[PDB]
Amino acid sequence: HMADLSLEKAAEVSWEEEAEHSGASHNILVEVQDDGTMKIKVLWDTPSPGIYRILQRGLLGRSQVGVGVFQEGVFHTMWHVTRGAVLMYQGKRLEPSWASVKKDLISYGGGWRFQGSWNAGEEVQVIAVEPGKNPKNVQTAPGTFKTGEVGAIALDFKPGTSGSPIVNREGKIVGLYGNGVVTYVSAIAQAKASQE
Amino acid sequence: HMADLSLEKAAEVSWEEEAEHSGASHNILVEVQDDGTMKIKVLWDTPSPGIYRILQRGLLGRSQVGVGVFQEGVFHTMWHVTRGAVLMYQGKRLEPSWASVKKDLISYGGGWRFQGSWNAGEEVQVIAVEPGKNPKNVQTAPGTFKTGEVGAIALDFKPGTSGSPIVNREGKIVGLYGNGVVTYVSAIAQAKASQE
Ligand code: NI
Ligand code: NI
Ligand code: NI
Ligand code: NI
Ligand code: NI
Ligand code: NI
Repeated sequence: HMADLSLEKAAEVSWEEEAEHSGASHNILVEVQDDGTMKIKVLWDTPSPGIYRILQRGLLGRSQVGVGVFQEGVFHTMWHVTRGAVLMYQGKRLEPSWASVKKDLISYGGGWRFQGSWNAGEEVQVIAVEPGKNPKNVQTAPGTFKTGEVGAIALDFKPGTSGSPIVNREGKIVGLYGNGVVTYVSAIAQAKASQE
Repeated sequence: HMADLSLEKAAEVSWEEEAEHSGASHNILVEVQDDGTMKIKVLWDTPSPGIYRILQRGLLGRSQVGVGVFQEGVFHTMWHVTRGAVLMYQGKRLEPSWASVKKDLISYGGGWRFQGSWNAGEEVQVIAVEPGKNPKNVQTAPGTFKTGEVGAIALDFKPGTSGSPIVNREGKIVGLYGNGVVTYVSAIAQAKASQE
C-alpha cells in the first residue's frame, strides 16, 4: 500500500480486416446500381501508444483487473477498474486527471483524447485483451439503447477485459468496452475529447 | 460523485446438498470397512446477514461490479471491487475498516469475521451471484498452490461475480471467490478473523 496497480503493454490499436465476427446478427451495407450490379461496400518521451493490461499484485501472482489505452500520452481506462488509483508504469507514478463516474471512464496524464463516434448500423471491432490471452479483434454489430443514445454490445469476455477499446473501420477508437447491464450488453463507453 | 456504489441483497449463505458440480475432477472421500462394506462418507439493528450485489450507477442502468457478504454486521468483499469506496446501504454510508491488498480483501463496519479454513482434498461450494442471474451453488474441488499454501479454483463466472463466498459442508465461509491468474484459477481468498 499503495501503488498496487501497474501497467504492461499488450497490443497496438487497429482494425483487422478479416477479424473474427461474433454476435447474433450482422449489419451489412449494400450498394445497388441501376446497371444490375450489387456490391458489398524520433523517440518521443511519452508512454508508447497502445493497449495495456492493468495488473494488481495478488497471492497467486499479478492478476489483470482491467485494460486501458495510451493515446497522445494519455492513458484511458474505466472508472470501476481503478477508481482514481495511481498507476505505476516504468517506475513512474501516473495520477488521474479526469473522470466521469456516469460514463464509467477515467484518464491519466491529460484529458480524454478519443475522437471516434460510432454510428447506428455500423459494425465495430473490440480489441479484447483477456487475462492470459493474446489480444483478439472481434467484429460485432452493436445495437442502440436510449437515454445521449448509446451503442451497446452483446459479447461476453473474461473478467478483467473491461477497458478494451472498440475501433471503427478507420482504426479510430469509438469507446471502451464497458461493464454491462443484463441479455448481457455493455455500453460503448465514450466521452467527448478535451481542449485548452 | 461520490457514493457511486450501493448494495442490494441477493441470497443467504448455505451449502446446498445436491448442488450442481462443476470442474475437471471430483475429490471423493471413501470409508472402507473390514466387513466388506464401502461407504461414500427479535429484529437486530444491523444489516441483514447475506450475499449482496455491489452496484455502480452507469448509463444503461446500475451495473454489478462485484459481490460481498454481511456477517455479524460486517460487510466483506474484494479489495479490487471497491478500493475502499464508501458503500450506500439504506441511505446509510458504510466506511471501510480493514483491508489487505495482498489478499485482495476488505471489510466495512469491523474486522474480518469469517472463521472457515479450507482443507486440501475437500470440495466446496461457490455461491456464485452473477449479474442478472439468481444465486447458484456450484460444488467444485479446489487444487492447492504454494507460497501460506492456498486453495485455488478453476471455474469461470461472468464479470462482476468476484466476492461471491465459498462455503464448506458446515455452511461456513472458507473465503471469497477471487480474481485469478491464468488455466484460469482464482484463489480462495481468506484472512484470519479479528479480535479486541
Ligand atoms: Ni496509502
Ligand atoms: Ni454469425
Ligand atoms: Ni470490470
Ligand atoms: Ni468526491
Ligand atoms: Ni464431472
Ligand atoms: Ni473482478
